[PDB]
Amino acid sequence: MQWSGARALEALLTVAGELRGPPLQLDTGQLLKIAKRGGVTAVEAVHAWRNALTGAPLNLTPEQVVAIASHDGGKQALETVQRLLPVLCQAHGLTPQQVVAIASHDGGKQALETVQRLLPVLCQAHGLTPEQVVAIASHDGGKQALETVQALLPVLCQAHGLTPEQVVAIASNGGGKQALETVQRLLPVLCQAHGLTPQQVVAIASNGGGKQALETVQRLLPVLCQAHGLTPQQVVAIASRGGGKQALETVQRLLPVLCQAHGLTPQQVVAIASNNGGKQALETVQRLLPVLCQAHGLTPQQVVAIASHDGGKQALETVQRLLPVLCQAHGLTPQQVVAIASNNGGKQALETVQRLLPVLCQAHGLTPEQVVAIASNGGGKQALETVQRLLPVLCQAHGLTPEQVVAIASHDGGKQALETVQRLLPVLCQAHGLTPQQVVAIASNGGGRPALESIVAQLSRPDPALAALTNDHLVALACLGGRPALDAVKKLEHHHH
DNA sequence: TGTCCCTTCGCGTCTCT
DNA sequence: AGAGACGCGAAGGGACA
Repeated sequence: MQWSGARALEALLTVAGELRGPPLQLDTGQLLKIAKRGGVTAVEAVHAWRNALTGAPLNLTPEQVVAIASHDGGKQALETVQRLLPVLCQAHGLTPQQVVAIASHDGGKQALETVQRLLPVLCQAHGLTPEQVVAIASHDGGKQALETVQALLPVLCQAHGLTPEQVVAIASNGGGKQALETVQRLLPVLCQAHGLTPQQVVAIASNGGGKQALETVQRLLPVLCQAHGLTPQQVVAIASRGGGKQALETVQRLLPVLCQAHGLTPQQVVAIASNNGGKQALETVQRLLPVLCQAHGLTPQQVVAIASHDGGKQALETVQRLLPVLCQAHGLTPQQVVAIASNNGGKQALETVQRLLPVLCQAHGLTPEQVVAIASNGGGKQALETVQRLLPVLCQAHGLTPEQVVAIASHDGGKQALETVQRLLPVLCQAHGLTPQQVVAIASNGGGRPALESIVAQLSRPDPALAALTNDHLVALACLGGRPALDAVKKLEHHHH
């Protein structure tokens, strides 16, 4: 948007304003979101057929249009969607959301067109479910994954003895075509030579960049075992758990350095690299471990804990940066900050804690101890933000104590629990006669949302299990193990009674 | 410059157990 | 309770027209 022509760009700001206009109603964040990954052709196209997409047969929502648009070749997809959505939904049985899901990717046109062209031959001749075809296609380069699945599924299943589930698992990723081809080539080589169960070979391929990881494993598997004293199992961990090529390479490169000079066990090095962006975590503990754990206060064990997660790099960097301010200015022990950072999205929690500790403690009346409990979970940021937002409405409109709201929030998926309590606490308490503290009890666990959702569905529309269990029982189960422990009981009557 | 494809990395939620 | 699977999606890069 720099150097090609004098004057104009007048037509661009004309449309940019009108998209705030009624059909779509886009905010600033959305427009820039489109502009960035979709380009201007995208922004133009959105405008161009903003009415056509909102009503008509399509009846897409605004956020759906935005989703489709904000990708390389967005214009192309938006067009192909208008054209093919109804035929895919009617003549092949898909939901609109499924069509949108296929479209909301780079090269959406190609995916949509290839789905239409091959959803039958796959479902009929290879016995795949349409869910599975959508899964393969709902990615970048879906056309290629689809096309490759067709070509290699017979060969992979007969010759190399794989389930279709496994082929799908492989293809249902970015660069499936690659992962598939690379497996075909390297399945025999990896199996009889480097001694790996086919299950392990599929494990590795069933991530993004699987081709890389397969190739890199074959190459580096011997080395890492003899020279660096790892097990084949440990090597496969690193390769399958997200690290891929990058992590394997980085392990080789930094295993001696981290063990000898920085004093870690090879167990800990493997734990760190067996993750997404292992490379990043390893390089981030090579530096930063000294200054963290020898000036910034912590023990190696604690540093290994923070790094042994997705985005460990981010966590370490934001710990090192905010450990002083949080300890000093907000009065938290290092042990609390480590707890906050030792989760997925540590960076996000620490930063959110920083900006909301005061707010929660002043305006909403909470101990810091409570805030840290909320923050010391997966998706801490989300809970904190949701607590702030929903604490008042829960306490007033639904009559809960703060201590209850905090208890709900203090689990992985806190946000979801809170939101779901708000939704269902009414219908549960009046229509089916549960008592708030029961509803809170159910919710105050991991998987609290689906626990609730699951417990409602049971009462409102009783299944074969004809009562058998009373309401008070179901609640006990639901607290005991949520949806699993509910589906499990259901599945102890279906073919039974 | 836009479109398509591939790889790497990070965030959030649930379940195993 | 913590570890690990899963889903979702941003971000970065390469190839080609």
